[PDB]
Amino acid sequence: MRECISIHVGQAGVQIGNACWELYCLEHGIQPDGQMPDSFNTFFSETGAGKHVPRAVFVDLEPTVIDEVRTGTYRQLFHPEQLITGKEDAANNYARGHYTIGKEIIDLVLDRIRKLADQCTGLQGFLVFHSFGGGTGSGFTSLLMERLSVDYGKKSKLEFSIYPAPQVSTAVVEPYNSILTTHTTLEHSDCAFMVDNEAIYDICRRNLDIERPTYTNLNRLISQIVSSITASLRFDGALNVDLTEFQTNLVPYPRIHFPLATYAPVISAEKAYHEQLSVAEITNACFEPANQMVKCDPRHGKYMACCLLYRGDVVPKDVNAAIATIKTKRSIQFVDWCPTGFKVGINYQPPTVVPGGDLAKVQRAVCMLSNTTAIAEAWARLDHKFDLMYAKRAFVHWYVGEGMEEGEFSEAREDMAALEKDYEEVGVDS
Amino acid sequence: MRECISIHVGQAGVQIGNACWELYCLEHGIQPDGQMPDSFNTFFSETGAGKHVPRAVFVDLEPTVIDEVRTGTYRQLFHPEQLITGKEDAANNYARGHYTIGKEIIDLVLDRIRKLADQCTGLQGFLVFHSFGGGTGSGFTSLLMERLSVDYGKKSKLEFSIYPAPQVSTAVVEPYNSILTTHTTLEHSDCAFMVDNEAIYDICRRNLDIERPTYTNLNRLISQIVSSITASLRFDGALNVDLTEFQTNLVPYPRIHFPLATYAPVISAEKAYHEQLSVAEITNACFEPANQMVKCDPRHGKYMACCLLYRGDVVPKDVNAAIATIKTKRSIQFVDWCPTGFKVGINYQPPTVVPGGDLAKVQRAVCMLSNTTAIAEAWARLDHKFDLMYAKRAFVHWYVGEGMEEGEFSEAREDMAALEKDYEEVGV
Amino acid sequence: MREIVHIQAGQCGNQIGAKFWEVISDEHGIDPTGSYHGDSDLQLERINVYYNEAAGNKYVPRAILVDLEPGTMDSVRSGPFGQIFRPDNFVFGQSGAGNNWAKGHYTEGAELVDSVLDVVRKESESCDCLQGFQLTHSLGGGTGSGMGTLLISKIREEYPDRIMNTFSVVPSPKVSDTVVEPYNATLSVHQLVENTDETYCIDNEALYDICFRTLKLTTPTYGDLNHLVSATMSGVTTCLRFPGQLNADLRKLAVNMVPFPRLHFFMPGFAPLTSRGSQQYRALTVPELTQQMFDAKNMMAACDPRHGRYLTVAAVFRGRMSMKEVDEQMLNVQNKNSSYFVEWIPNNVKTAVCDIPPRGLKMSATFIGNSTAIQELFKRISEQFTAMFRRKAFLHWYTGEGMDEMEFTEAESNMNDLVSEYQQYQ
Amino acid sequence: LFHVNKSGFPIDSHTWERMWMHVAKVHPKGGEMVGAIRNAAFLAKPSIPQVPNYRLSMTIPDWLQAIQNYMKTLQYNHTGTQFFEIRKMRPLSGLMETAKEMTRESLPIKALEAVILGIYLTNGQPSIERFPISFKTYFSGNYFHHVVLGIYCNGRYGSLGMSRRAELMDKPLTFRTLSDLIFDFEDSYKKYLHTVKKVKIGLYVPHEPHSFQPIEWKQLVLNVSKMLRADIRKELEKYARDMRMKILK
Ligand SMILES: Nc1nc2c(ncn2[C@@H]2O[C@H](COP(=O)(O)CP(=O)(O)OP(=O)(O)O)[C@@H](O)[C@H]2O)c(=O)[nH]1
Ligand SMILES: Nc1nc2c(ncn2[C@@H]2O[C@H](COP(=O)(O)OP(=O)(O)OP(=O)(O)O)[C@@H](O)[C@H]2O)c(=O)[nH]1
Ligand SMILES: Nc1nc2c(ncn2[C@@H]2O[C@H](COP(=O)(O)OP(=O)(O)OP(=O)(O)O)[C@@H](O)[C@H]2O)c(=O)[nH]1
Ligand SMILES: [Mg+2]
Ligand SMILES: [Mg+2]
Ligand SMILES: [Mg+2]
Repeated sequence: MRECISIHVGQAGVQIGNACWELYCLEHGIQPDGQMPDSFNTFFSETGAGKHVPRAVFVDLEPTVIDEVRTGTYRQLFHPEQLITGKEDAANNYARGHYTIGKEIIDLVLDRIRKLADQCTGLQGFLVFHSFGGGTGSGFTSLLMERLSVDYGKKSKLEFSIYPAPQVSTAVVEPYNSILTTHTTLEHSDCAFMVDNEAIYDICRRNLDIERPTYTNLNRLISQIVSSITASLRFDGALNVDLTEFQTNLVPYPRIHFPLATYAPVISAEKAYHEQLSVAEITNACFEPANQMVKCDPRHGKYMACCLLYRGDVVPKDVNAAIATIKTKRSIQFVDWCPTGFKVGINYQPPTVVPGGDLAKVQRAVCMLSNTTAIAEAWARLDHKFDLMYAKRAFVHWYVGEGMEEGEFSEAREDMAALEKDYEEVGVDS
Repeated sequence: MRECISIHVGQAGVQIGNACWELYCLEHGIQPDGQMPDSFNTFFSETGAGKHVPRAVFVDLEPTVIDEVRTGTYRQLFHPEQLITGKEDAANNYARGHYTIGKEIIDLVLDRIRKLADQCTGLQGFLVFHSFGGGTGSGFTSLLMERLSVDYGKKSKLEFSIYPAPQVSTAVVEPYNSILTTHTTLEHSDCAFMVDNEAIYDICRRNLDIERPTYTNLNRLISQIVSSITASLRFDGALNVDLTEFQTNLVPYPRIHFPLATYAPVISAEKAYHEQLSVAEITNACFEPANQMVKCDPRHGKYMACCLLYRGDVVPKDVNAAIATIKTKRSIQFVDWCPTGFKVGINYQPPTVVPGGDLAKVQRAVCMLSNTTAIAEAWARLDHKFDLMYAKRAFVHWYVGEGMEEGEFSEAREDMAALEKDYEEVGV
Repeated sequence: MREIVHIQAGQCGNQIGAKFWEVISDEHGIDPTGSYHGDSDLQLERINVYYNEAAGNKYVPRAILVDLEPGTMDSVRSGPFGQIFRPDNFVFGQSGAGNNWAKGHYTEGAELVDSVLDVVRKESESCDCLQGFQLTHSLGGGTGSGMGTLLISKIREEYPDRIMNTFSVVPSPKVSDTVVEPYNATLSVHQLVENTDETYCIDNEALYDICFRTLKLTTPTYGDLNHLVSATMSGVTTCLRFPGQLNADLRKLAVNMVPFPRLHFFMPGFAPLTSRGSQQYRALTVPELTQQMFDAKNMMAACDPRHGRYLTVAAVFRGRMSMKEVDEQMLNVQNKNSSYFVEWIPNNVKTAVCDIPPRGLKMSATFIGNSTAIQELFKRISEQFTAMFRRKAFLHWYTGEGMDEMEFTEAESNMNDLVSEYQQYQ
Repeated sequence: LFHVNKSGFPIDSHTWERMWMHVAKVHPKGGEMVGAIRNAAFLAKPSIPQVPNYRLSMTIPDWLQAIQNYMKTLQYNHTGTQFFEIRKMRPLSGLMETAKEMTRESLPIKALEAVILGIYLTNGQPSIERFPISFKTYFSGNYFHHVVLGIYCNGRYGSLGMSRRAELMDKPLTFRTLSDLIFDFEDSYKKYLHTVKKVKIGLYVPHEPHSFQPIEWKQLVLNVSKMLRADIRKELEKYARDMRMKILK
């Protein structure tokens, strides 16, 4: 009677979903074939004989990644209809994903959503996973979220995107995709959690002591954060925080709902022995600038509202003590119109570690979400990228060839400028 | 509750820290791997499952000595990140350590000092170990000390430096480095403890009868002194002397804080059989000129304030009789404006002996700290050395080319002139 | 006779009420199964005050439980002493109110409110002489605040001639686990003033201070705080269940404490609170209790009584004591601290002695002080409100449920009015 | 006190009428010239000063002079109404946007936005390096404050800025030491019988325009009046050495 359904679009979304469903199957004891050897009800449906079906919809205009999942070790987990595939990729083109190649598939996915949301009694929202840089993760997510917003007006949708990094990048037309997706991510979703690859690369290089990390480690970290978010819905603790509660706690004004996530303690199995990892230590580890998963310095901003989802062996007195020492510090600057800025939540289930991965089996962990004003830097850089390319009209002919109109490029830019201006004008004193 | 964090900088600092931490591990029973088979709280932190981590920060701009610690017999003790390294040393150059190579590493160490200080419920102070001759142990310690003074304005910092000797030396630009380091060690410190290598070599040649000593013996003796200073925080005794009580009774004026340590009885394992080692004898031995660990002549100067930290089998009556006998001696010349200048502390913990060391299993020991005026001469000689080189501007092009300016030499020298004038002013 | 209906709303209220029922049942000698294995006939004489007899000779609490999320019903029923309640008295919703006053009072609570009135009506029309109601809730929230306010308004509209006793846990500045507390607190206490006869402002900060300082507990969980609150609760209404030399029902306390109609917000206390180590270094006599009650470090509301005179004080003693002792002690307490009492009240202390003490004690006492310092506890909240409402922060979530902006100004205006009325008598 | 435009552009009705009421009140004659300029059918179009461009041949002291004459040409504001709202704690990039739009519009300028303009102009030269200076001073039973922009090109200290007075806002690169510069400012301040009380010095500004580093103003602060000038000079020279070696952080 408390549920949310997951949609994974594009290569990045599907590949993160792989790690996510590995983690969820591990936490509740579900075998890879879906057979258990009532907390699973949030993410799994029981269909007689103990078969567990995830509430997932895997979608990709290109069939190679979905085929990789179909042939992988979880072929028996999902039922086959959920894994939807196109014929040819969007090819890093927003206009192919949204207009040309998205039309032929969108109905075939929407009805599937209409099926899944008709099986559950109480539904809390959606967990959409995508990437900004791609042509699928931008255009197809735009189409899907528009359709859902006109369909289900009052169901929260949580995007978990992957924003492009400042320097590290793997495509030439990323700014054009991200600026075009800024319109859908605003005004349709309810809480978008930006993430970068460069920040997690630094975290794996420094904390975990891995010189050559690949995408699997990043996917595992993001899966840990999402499993921490959707933890009060599955287990029980001293304080419980569902979706709408932390939505009311975080979002001050309707148009600024872009928190940046954090996690702690991320440590290798070797350094664990020399560490105590008390509540105060992990609570202080969340606020240092060397742990943010967006390549931006939080010291050049202020925190509007914060949310500290604890889990494991924690008690509220320690949390109050740690929050007190945080409030004493002058480096951590809060905003004057938010005299109380912490939404605490404690859970009894400790973190789970995947066997193939590299993370210490710690006894308590905290997930920190912050609606800080430092996020604008992560946007501002990207605008400059757009400004450098659109001045020469470079690559625009590819987009206008697929039916897209040119004025939308300037409309998206002015929308993004308005978003940055609104995000900056709050946070001023008094 | 009573905690200090020690910082070791440069080759000399790290190599003395090796001996210090071996000594503390032997003192409190901790094995080399950290597993004990509540006095440890001053230096160690328990981390669950009975594993004790030191409160230490080893620093160096060259990974050659810290690498030996990392691959040495104490690899499992220190936290792996506490040991901080660079890529290229300061190269006996002050400016390379304070300006060019030091600025790329200072943040990584200040973050860890902050992380360690957060784990302390009540912090007493710091313990910085370095050497004046080096370029790392002058420039980097200057940078770190400035930053710590800005950050932790209240805690007291106790230096333990290895001052250059009059005759024996292992570097050609020691006077420049020392004169540059003196500004930071005078402005930001609280009690700078000077040491010579020639004095300790002579001590081992005479008392211990070791004809061919090396740096291990020197570091072991210095470590024994440091263990004697911080004994009152860890153990209990009749008269306890913490760091702030220690600093008072020794610093009469804000700038006169350069005492010089001593220790007794230092003897071979075989010579102890014939020697009585009563309290009166060790007290008299502490005041002789042949046991000072600075190559200096105390007979040509007056003791302003003194402090005798005893430990082992002692009771206050013998201490009082010994001090009375000392005060009536004519060679022991005290200053008029200090009618009493003997601070006394006692502990019930006798000294420990390392298994591989050449020292006797004594039953009672005393650490003798003195704020005498003779140490001016120990500085004066070094100033003479400076005057011989700076006249020709020899070796100055390295310093100016690394980033530093030229007036710093002149102003450091004038500051030493002022310091010597101040030391000569008192005791008139 | 003089039976009491008990209601519980929200997680905090439900947990405190569960502990209260454990304490009460242990006091009366009731099996967890609901059967009776007592020893003294005084336990069974006034069992009807809180319990209903049921066939097979078992006793069911006269309790109703409500929440908008069904998890707390599961936790309460699964926990100890969870089977005594009647299942049909449980009332649950689809999902919680997040933390939204307008959601638990206008949109999502208005649909469930009819069931709670219906079960309350059935419980109240199945008795002969009803004294009043008792609710537990928290001001800083959406369910316990909004639903509780709606419930008391409806019940008072339906029973003008009864009394209410809301044991509300106010929000404190230091320990804070929610971002929109001031809005909810102001919106609720706007309606508690006019629709309630007594309100006992408990606070979590003062409770934690009691655990660390007096009890000397290493790890105080919510169980300990709920146990202290339950002890106060059982103390307040003991005279309705046991005989005493000088007894006082709820209405006597109401007409003694309250000089003027708006001033009914109390601050409780309890003694003897003693640590485990310091059991043997005390005499356990009336002087010790009287000194411990008036200690400023023993009030359960995080306020300093030294910054305000006591308008009126009560002390419901519990045990076998002499009465001359109590009178002389609570006379010289007033004379010694005359500067901390009101000049225009000749006597500020109403005592009451009951013979039967708590189970694990020889004697005890419950302090109920109507102090004028309580304005501070509200003043801070008002400040926080003005910090947020100046910029309309987090406000669209409340306007989205059909709640206008002028309600906030109305509640704040009334809040200042009440604080001024309390400050007027200093 | 002078009020600040905050409606972006154009100027809203409220600030418009407020400024006109202010100028009507303070001007002793008042309504005559005010109404004449309001109801003037035709007025001379002001010219647009052209932003100078850096050239390698011409020397750097002449560059600072050139920026100074352009700033002088921009008709220092004494209308008593700020036109471009500035925040001290705001990240630098916002201030660069403010500077470039201000150059585009070319309206009257006060001291704070003058030094921001100086930073914007001089941002293109790594050899040049600049920082802020502030004074809190006392005169006629009231405290006042002033801000200027110091420069340390070619191992020499110079100053730029703005003021209603003449010699308090411009000095050349002719100072060996920062102490000589600040004491010259103190003497010029004494020339108006105004007593300096406190002096504040910040940091070298980064040369990257699109960055979020805020501007520091209070890294060094002294009470100049109480203390004798020798200690002030010594502390200031220590601080200048600490700055030019980039040690301070
Ligand atoms: N003595 C106790 N205090 C509690 C307990 N639970 C919460 N509190 C306090 O209650 C405060 C908020 O109360 P609630 O979370 O119950 C608000 P409520 O659940 O009634 O509305 P919803 O969130 O819509 O469910 C919280 O900050 C805690 O400090 C408890 O079990 N015992
Ligand atoms: N964290 C993470 N990021 C990924 C992963 N795979 C791709 N990305 C990011 O995705 C961005 C490129 O967009 P894609 O998601 O690959 O585009 P797409 O969704 O496949 O859509 P098409 O281009 O039409 O195929 C790159 O900048 C990567 O940073 C992954 O496995 N993990
Ligand atoms: N007593 C003692 N002195 C030492 C020891 N190691 C080095 N020294 C002294 O240190 C002085 C020079 O300083 P160094 O430590 O070698 O130089 P540094 O501090 O490492 O700085 P760099 O030259 O840049 O590496 C020499 O004169 C030695 O006498 C030691 O283990 N014990
Ligand atoms: Mg693809
Ligand atoms: Mg070296
Ligand atoms: Mg709840």
